Amino acid sequence: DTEVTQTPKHLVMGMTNKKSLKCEQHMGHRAMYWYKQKAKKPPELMFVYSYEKLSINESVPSRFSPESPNSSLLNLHLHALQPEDSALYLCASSPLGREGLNTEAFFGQGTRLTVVEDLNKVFPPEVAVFEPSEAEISHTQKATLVCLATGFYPDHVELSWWVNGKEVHSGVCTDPQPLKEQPALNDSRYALSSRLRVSATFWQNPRNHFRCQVQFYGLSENDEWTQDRAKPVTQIVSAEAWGRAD
Amino acid sequence: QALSIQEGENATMNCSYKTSINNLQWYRQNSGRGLVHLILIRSNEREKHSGRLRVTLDTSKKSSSLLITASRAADTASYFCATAAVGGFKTIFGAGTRLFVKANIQNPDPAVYQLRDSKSSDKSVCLFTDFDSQTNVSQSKDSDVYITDKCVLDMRSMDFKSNSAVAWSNKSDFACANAFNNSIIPEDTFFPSP
Ligand SMILES: [Cl-]
Ligand SMILES: [Cl-]
Ligand SMILES: [Cl-]
Ligand code: NA
Repeated sequence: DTEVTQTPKHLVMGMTNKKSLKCEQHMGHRAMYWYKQKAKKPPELMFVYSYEKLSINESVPSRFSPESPNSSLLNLHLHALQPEDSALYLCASSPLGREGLNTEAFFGQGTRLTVVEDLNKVFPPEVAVFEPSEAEISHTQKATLVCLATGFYPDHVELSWWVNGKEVHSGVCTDPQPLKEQPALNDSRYALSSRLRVSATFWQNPRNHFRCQVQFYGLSENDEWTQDRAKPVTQIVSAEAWGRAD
Repeated sequence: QALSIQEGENATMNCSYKTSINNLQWYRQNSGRGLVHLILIRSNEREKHSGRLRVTLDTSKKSSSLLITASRAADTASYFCATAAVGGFKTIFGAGTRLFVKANIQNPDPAVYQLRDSKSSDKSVCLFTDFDSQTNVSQSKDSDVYITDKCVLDMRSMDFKSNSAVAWSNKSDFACANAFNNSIIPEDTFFPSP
């Protein structure tokens, strides 16, 4: 995918947690970068590190305390964030060359960060799988299964289909964007759908098992929880359907 | 800054910058592949070729154009200009352009199907599928009814692409038979006898 290794892909945090965004490259590049990106805007430069020098473009650098133990690492140390710091955080590196002309940048996968003011608003998804229509099978000899992940907040889910124990990408379409379940509220919970379409012959076999699994990113162990309901930790939520003979 | 074309047509996007530069570079961003460097042109060059891409640079009034010939569905993305100074300390992105490339559907077969109820769910679920890329799916106009946008699905096993949207509700008056009626439904939409 990329030679710039950035973790985690997703992160949910409260206003008092401390967490590191890790970024590593072994290409010998001589400059590394952090950008942040708000939805539907260009990446905005935060920090550059190159030849022992941290350059600061971020207005509140103490919230991010970048550190580079060596030229292969540029990590962010998050502390005391505000909800407006929710953004995509993108690490990059550039080879520069020997006289600094090679300024093309190679990016990592980014960290999608949501900062939540009230951790009691965090909810994992409910997940359900719906079996194909027999009428679709009769008309097309194809079978579309649907997975719905609903009621989750914030919007940090990764949905995958697993057929007889192995992940499947062919024949899958997952919504690019989630739906707001109440589009008129700022803290609305979200829903996401996915389709898996297979030949009718594959679906019509009771020994074939179809699982939709959703990785939800939520609270970590260093997040305090005092509510009666179960702590909404980062977790997998699953649902499964078995094939149905003709 | 939004451009929508049919698959195979050309895509031309523009950008401008405010300062002196050593070079300008175009980037592509989507969730499929992330933020990717496309092409780099120096401030002493006027045009560059690489594959289906050609970039122009007009330093005279600080503008650049990116042209993609023979666009394919995969080109759907946000495109951004970055300008860079020698030494790497001022590599800065400007305003982007969102590019949508609609893929042609060779065998349309628009239909609305009701999926089977899940024993673990109170929802009824409807599928609008196999419509051509000229069809737009309208959002839900009712509170407890949810309708997704269209999703393009590639059945690589059969070299078969299809569009689909999903609608669902747990309300007793929800019906697949008219779930999608706020959309313009193709007159040849199939509503199979159950
Ligand atoms: Cl050195
Ligand atoms: Cl160093
Ligand atoms: Cl509670
Ligand atoms: Na079409």
